[PDB]
Amino acid sequence: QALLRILKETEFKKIKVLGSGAFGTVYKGLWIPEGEKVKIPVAIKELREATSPKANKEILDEAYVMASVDNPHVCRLLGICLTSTVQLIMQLMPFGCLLDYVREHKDNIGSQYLLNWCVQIAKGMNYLEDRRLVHRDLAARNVLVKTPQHVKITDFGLAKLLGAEEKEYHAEGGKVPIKWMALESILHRIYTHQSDVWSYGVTVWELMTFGSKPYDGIPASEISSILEKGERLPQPPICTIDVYMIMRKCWMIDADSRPKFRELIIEFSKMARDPQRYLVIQGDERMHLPSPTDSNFYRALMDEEDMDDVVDAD
Amino acid sequence: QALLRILKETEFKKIKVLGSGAFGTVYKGLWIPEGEKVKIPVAIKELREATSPKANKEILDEAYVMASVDNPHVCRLLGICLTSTVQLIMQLMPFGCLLDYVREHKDNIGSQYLLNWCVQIAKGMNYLEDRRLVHRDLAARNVLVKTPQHVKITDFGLAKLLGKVPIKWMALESILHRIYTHQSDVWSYGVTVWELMTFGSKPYDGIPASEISSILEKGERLPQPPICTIDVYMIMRKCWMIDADSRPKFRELIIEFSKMARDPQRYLVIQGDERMHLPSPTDSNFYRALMDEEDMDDVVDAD
Ligand SMILES: *CCC(=O)Nc1ccc(OC)c(Nc2cc(-c3[nH]c(CCCO)nc3-c3ccc(F)cc3)ccn2)c1
Ligand SMILES: *CCC(=O)Nc1ccc(OC)c(Nc2cc(-c3[nH]c(CCCO)nc3-c3ccc(F)cc3)ccn2)c1
Ligand SMILES: [Cl-]
Ligand SMILES: [Cl-]
Repeated sequence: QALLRILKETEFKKIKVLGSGAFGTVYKGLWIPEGEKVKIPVAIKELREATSPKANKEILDEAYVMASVDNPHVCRLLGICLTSTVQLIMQLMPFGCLLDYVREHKDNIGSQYLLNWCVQIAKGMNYLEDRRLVHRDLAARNVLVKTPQHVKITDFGLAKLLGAEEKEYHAEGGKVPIKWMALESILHRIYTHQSDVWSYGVTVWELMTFGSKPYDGIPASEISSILEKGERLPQPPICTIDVYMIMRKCWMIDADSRPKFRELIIEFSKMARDPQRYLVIQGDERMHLPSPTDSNFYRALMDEEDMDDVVDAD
Repeated sequence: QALLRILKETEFKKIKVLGSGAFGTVYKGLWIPEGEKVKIPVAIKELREATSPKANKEILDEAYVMASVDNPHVCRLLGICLTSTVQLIMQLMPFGCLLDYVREHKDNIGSQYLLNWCVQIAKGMNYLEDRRLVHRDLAARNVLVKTPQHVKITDFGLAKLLGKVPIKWMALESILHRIYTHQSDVWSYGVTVWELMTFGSKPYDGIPASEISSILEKGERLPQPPICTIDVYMIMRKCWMIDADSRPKFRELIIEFSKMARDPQRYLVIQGDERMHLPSPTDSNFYRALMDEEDMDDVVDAD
């Protein structure tokens, strides 16, 4: 399986730490091809230890699946280093993750960017469902910005790889994303494509609120209770009722009543052709998608892979 | 049209000098998109102050042409900054130019890399000929290494834009009459191949440029490289025929070097060649996904 490069400790080095999450620590790194004089920037995540003593062969098998994804909106695992720690290597995304991007660019994001991001996340998740892969940790922090016009899903399958100890599902601010999880996942560890759809709804809510924390101030131990009582995330100020109803449909108790990712692609694509009808943002008229000139420059410089055209307004 | 972005001085910064040529100084630069927090590496060439400056409308017209090339083996001009100086911006090639690459790798380059580089250069030049574009300064220094498996021609059209003269790469008719054609580009292709097969030797070492037209008229040519079978050397000699129309075509050079690339050790005799193969599919997939995602024809591999 030539899609996963087995790297030795000697051919790459971790430099600047970029962040930390439930799954490990992310570094900006340099790959030094053997026999060459160049240093190639990469992203390295040094994983925390799985909650099970699984063979390196099982770790490699699951890494091969992560290296097999071929879709413009899913990040492909490129390499792995199995020494004392498991280190994953992929292409460096210099714009960061979408959660931090929307927080940092709050007052300058228009409806066309927001709706296209929802389309692209749904396209990537639809591909994962087609591959019979459940993400288990879809969130705005796990959507990466290759360019502001091109986002890609990362960290799929890591939850099942590393697992989580049972106490973390009852702790505060722990490793378990309780506030993104479907009720059936909280209560019974049930993870399906339809529970991914629930997390997609929370992810869209993150984007439409420009990075607000869902259920902020509500203890994680009481999330399952308030969900059972019918409480849900509030309507973001910029969202029309059409957009808010889609999010609410993603959080229905009956998993089979939730939308499908293929349906979400179509609906958000429709709204992207009339963006100001579905999101109300002030000064939206000067927050257009890039001109063809800037798009050509963007692509040739740092994003040469094939991708569907962004959905523009009619 | 929309293929050439006009940049402001404030949105990019030169950080490192990478090299210099007859036309100007090359910098590693950082592009800083307005409103963003990222710094994107780019290559910047600041052109030197010409003695017969061109009009700004003329400069932009040629920059649009340079920005219109769409081929995996020709570098596309991406941006320009037109102030007191002309600055050209394109994607940064971190492996450098092919001339310095083959010199630094003098002792580890295998026959399969050398022959494929000849294939790829011929593919890029054939595209330029398809576009009715004459390069005028093809040389190993003007071939850039995006990956060791993927080289691209740069600096086409700069010679005409700026009106220092690479006599030892030029066809005789270009030396005598300043005639530049696709067939004179073929002559420079022959010298470029000689550079690669000698691992970056200087052509006509010890002969002053003022004497080159004289020795060419006497029938003297660059010698057979030690690693080249006569099959490869005969192609080079055909590129240096006095009659431009008897020289090979770039389309023909693609086919011949591709043919040799399928049995590389038959056509280049290199010491230790039984070690330096092309990357495995694993290593090639890793290279492309990391830094070379553009569409390209696959390498010609030995069968
Ligand atoms: C908000 C989370 C984040 O990743 N921020 C961020 C700041 C600066 C960056 O470069 C200047 C990047 N680039 C990047 C990140 C990742 C990545 N992000 C995560 C989530 C962390 C917390 O949610 N995980 C990864 C990752 C890294 C390496 C792998 F092999 C697999 C997954 C990937 C690529 N580029 C991001
Ligand atoms: C052989 C000369 C050379 O360019 N060496 C080299 C050393 C280090 C590098 O990056 C670490 C690069 N990258 C690169 C170079 C160029 C480029 N090279 C030339 C010719 C120099 C002598 O002929 N001209 C350019 C150039 C730059 C910007 C433009 F708009 C047009 C042409 C381009 C991209 N990356 C090279
Ligand atoms: Cl993480
Ligand atoms: Cl130059």
